[PDB]
Amino acid sequence: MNSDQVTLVGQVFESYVSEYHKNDILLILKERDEDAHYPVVVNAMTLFETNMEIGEYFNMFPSEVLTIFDSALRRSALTILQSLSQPEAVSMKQNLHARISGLPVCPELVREHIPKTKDVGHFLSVTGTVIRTSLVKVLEFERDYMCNKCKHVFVIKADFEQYYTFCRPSSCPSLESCDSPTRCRDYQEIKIQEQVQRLIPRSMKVILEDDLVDSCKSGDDLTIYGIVMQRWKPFQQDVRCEVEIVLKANYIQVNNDEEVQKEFEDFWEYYKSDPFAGRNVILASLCPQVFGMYLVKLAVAMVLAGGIQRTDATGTRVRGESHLLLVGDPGTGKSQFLKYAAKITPRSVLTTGIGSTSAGLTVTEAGALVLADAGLCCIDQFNSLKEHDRTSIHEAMEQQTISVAKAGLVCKLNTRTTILAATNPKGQYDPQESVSVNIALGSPLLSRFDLILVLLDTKNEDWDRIISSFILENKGYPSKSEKLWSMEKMKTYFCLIRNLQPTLSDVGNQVLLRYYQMQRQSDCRNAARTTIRLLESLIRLAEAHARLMFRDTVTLEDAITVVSVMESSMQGGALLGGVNALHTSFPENPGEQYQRQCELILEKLELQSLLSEELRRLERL
Amino acid sequence: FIPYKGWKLYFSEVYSDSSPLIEKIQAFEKFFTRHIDLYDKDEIERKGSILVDFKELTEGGEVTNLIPDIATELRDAPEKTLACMGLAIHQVLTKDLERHAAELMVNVPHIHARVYNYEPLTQLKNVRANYYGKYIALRGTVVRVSNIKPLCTKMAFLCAACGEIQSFPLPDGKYSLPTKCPVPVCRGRSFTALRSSPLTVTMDWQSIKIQELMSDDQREAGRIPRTIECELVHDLVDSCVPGDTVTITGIVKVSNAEKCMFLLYIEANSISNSEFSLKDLYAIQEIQAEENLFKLIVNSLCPVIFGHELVKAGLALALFGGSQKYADDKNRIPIRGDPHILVVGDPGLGKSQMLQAACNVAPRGVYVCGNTTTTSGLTVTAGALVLGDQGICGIDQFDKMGNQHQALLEAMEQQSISLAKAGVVCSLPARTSIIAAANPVGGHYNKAKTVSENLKMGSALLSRFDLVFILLDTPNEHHDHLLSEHVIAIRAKPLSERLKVVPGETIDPIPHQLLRKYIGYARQYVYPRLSTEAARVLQDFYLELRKQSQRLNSSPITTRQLESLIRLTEARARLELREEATKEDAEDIVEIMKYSMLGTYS
Ligand SMILES: Nc1ncnc2c1ncn2[C@@H]1O[C@H](COP(=O)(O)OP(=O)(O)O)[C@@H](O)[C@H]1O
Ligand SMILES: Nc1ncnc2c1ncn2[C@@H]1O[C@H](COP(=O)(O)OP(=O)(O)O)[C@@H](O)[C@H]1O
Ligand SMILES: [Mg+2]
Ligand SMILES: [Mg+2]
Repeated sequence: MNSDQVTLVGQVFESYVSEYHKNDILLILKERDEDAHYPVVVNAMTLFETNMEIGEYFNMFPSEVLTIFDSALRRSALTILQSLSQPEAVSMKQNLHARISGLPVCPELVREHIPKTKDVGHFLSVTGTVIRTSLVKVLEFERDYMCNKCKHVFVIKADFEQYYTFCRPSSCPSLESCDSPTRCRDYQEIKIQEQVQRLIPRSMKVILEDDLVDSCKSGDDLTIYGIVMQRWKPFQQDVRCEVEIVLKANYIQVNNDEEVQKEFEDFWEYYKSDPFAGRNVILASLCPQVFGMYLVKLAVAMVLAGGIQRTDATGTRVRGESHLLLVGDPGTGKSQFLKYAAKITPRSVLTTGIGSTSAGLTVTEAGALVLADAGLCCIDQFNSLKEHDRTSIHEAMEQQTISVAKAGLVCKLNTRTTILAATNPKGQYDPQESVSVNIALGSPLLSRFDLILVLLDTKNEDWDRIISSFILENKGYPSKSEKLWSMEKMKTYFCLIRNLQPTLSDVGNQVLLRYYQMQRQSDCRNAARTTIRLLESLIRLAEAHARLMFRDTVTLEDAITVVSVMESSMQGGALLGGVNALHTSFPENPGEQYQRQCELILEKLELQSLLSEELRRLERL
Repeated sequence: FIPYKGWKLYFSEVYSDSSPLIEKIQAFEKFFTRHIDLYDKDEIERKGSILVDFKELTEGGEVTNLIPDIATELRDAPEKTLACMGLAIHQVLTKDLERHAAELMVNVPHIHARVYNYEPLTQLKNVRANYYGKYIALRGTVVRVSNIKPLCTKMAFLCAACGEIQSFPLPDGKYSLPTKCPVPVCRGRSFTALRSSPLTVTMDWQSIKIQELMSDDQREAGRIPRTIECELVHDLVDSCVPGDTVTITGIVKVSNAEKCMFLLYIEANSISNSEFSLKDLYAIQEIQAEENLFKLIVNSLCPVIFGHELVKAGLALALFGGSQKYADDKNRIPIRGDPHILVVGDPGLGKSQMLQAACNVAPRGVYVCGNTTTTSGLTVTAGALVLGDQGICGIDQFDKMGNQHQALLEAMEQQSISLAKAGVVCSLPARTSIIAAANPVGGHYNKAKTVSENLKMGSALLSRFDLVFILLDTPNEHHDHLLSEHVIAIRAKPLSERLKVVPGETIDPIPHQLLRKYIGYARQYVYPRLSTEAARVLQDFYLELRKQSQRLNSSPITTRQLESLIRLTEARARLELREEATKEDAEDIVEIMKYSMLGTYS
């Protein structure tokens, strides 16, 4: 390169670092130790837009720029030390480094796939996970060997391209014709596997150096801004030489459009007079290959909504998710719902159940529950799930954490997953002889499931004809209106409402408390659904219903909806009556039904002081 | 002064106007010059590839007019004839770019030559010694795709004394030394490596294994077909997935150091992706031309067995199959389009050869017993179901299984199978048409009991199957006489009589070899669909079936039967090579259905 170019580049970086990076260098100067290591973080877009010439000089030879910036940082530190007013609690350090970040979003610099052979000497950005990890080891850099046959000492260095080997020199750079270890560094070796979510992918062997050692973990998402170079091997006569692709790291990250919003507020601002029309439209687009079955489709959305985790200070943490289980005669559509819900959720694992061994349901290696962190694992054929395995999940289903010390290793892992289940009612189902009798599951397990919906096929002469016409005429989506919704829109909708944190209110909790106190003993209090875990779920479902309607303040409507749904969930013994889930259709007008439901609920449980306020609010809208 | 600027990159020889290749150069350059206005400039500029079709060369153009020795020259000389394509392409592109620039410099890179559509298919089992360095063509599948690793071909060397470094064309990745250097003058040597200069060039690499199909020569020996390796050079790779049907043309070379002991491998030159002869078509039209096609195909599956018309009709219906529904493409959730038939009856009725013949007449089949296989055998551990993809995987001795019953409900219904190691994704398709035959629990089935206790089957696995035929053995008089006469002679209107053969006529069966080629044509050129007239009959049947059997005791009737009736009505539209649904078409699937349903429970 030209002599003036590097000088101008160094001037640019030193000016930028002196203008925008005084606090960090001041902090770095005021530290103990003399010569260990100290990095500096510098953004790229700002200095790229400050001068147009630096970018062209940078993104063609990404080797000299780092050294020039290191020299600029050194001279800046020297200048600051010279112009210092408190030279007592300060120390001068000879080891500085550079770390650039904030690369543009150009398609050819944010490539997700590993380059084949075309990117050598190009600055790239890759993302992926971690598989293997080596040990901390120390290299030798430079020797300063004894001077032979001459006087001036030699400062020969090592070469990276030859696996850190040393070549014996014989031609001295001496002016005349006469021609004849307290240094340490750091090292590591890591393997990166490309993610499958955004895609079998191959592996990238990344090499770390200096401070980057002991800064990565197995099983985390990484983003490295490194250079791509080639590593050779010693040559053998009359064979095929071997090469490899590596990635020298220069920076690391531990990371783990207004149009979509504007569309969402347009949608939930148009539906202002009628708030339940939006909810009806949301529920209709779920699994639109099935006719009817309002309650189950609402329950699936409520379960998939989620909740918030609330951990106490010292040791304890409570559950913040929900679980669902369905029972019914074969041929009702249980598998369709699981298949459809296995796709909307970003991360989901589909398993057979009885065909899955103990290596998946628990830890062995990662199984199924641990592998589905922050996701949803679907469970099928729960009738005979290998009773040992069927009972060895009580710990991880309620405490969200496994605690195993098999073979004297003492390993602890985290698992937070919503479980969906569907099993056949072995034996001819009866209206009486509650689920604990027909399916014969233990009471401790038949308490952690929030909603248990029962499906029964009975004698009717209308639903059969409607479903026969639906199947035969091939009338996909009988509502020919072009509202629908695409699957990507639903995925974005359910991936965006997970960020809101609703807060409880006073017109709310009183209703749930009175309902729980009333239900704790009416005349039979069932046998297993009247424990303390009932109220712990009545809040998690009422809160989840509030995150599907774009708000963060629970009101009377959410409480009424959740109470009605959960009361309908409890088959047989109840306080209003049981309604079959399958024989339910979308109401033509939801406002009148909501008003009737509120008037029916708020009379026998004495909260009449709220009914007047609610009717006044409903009238004035 | 040389018109061809890229001479150094191409052939490495001193330029002299005496080689015979010059005439070929002008012939090929003229051929490319006339036919130039059909190729996208950007694709050739980026990825060097000219997909020259051999038919155009064979068409008798100036390529053959100027020189008639083109096929012989191509076969005998692998590289001399091949690189003339690259020479002509480079020259024509560079002159076109020069003309365009002058009207309103040029550093175009290397362009490879691609010659495909090679007509004489020299299949395997014939390449041992003679086919050395001779251009041939192959055909097979891919099973052993491997990883990538770069290699170097023109890495540079250091120079002695003065400068003037050089870029020796190292051959096929074998390290060598420049015992002489051209340079201006003086001695050579300069034996030092300089593997950092941009003179060094690298390219990708791959390795593929090919297993050759069934083809012909159905020898009883269990010798696996021979396999030959493949090597992809440049701009290729990631063009294949485990399991395909590919045609590969390339030079045949000999490897080393698997010591004068070597093997055989092929360097690829062109890859394609994805056939019936004219005589096969003529035969299938004559087969379609028959006046009674259903009788001829139902009474030719197995002529040894006498009687049992309906079971053979059901097997014939199962062999063809139905249609696959991809409704609501954004989410689909596809539904399977093949039936499943179980045969249960007393021993000695012959329910073990109607299945052997059905397995024989199939594009892809497999026969497995019910005692030598476990859960790890039927499912993936490559299980039997995977090997029977797009075919039939008939299983014998079904009743005796007692532990693998709950292992195939997911596989047959989900239309897919996942990994059996803790269920950690890695799913593979498995399309099967499982056919099973079994005997009652107590040997002979008595006539005064309940049906449920005589099968030892739950309500889950008994409802998946579309048809469960029940056969009885009763001591008649006429039937036994006729059967005895037939079984000794071998050693020397409802839809039940129109198919029976009245003695005194010839019903000469079609050979199974010809019938095998018929199913393959049927299953990939006709997609039947239901008509408005036929759906009414099925709906009416379902309506009186449900309302009648919802009170009586029988297997519960779900919505699965409505889909099964549609599937079977679609099935009786690919046997006759039609795309409709006539009223008789739906009426013929009612009488057959009344042989495991109501017509039998009594
Ligand atoms: N409302 C409906 N509309 C269309 N098809 C339906 C409906 N209900 C059930 N089905 C059919 O029933 C099948 C569902 O079977 P399912 O009951 O999930 O099996 P399992 O009992 O083993 O879970 C689907 O293939 C679907 O075609
Ligand atoms: N209709 C028939 N015509 C000629 N042979 C028959 C007939 N039915 C049965 N057989 C004889 O019975 C044998 C088949 O026995 P099979 O009933 O399949 O045993 P399994 O009941 O154990 O399956 C064959 O060898 C065949 O010769
Ligand atoms: Mg199922
Ligand atoms: Mg048999």
